[PDB]
Order: sequence, then structure tokens, then C-alpha cells
Amino acid sequence: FLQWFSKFLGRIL
Repeated sequence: FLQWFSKFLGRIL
């Protein structure tokens, strides 16, 4: 559920 790209800051899984 990232805005730009995959990142731990978001909800990437």
C-alpha cells in the first residue's frame, strides 16, 4: 500500500 514504490515506511508486504 505504498504511494510511490515499495518501502517499509508504508505497508508493503
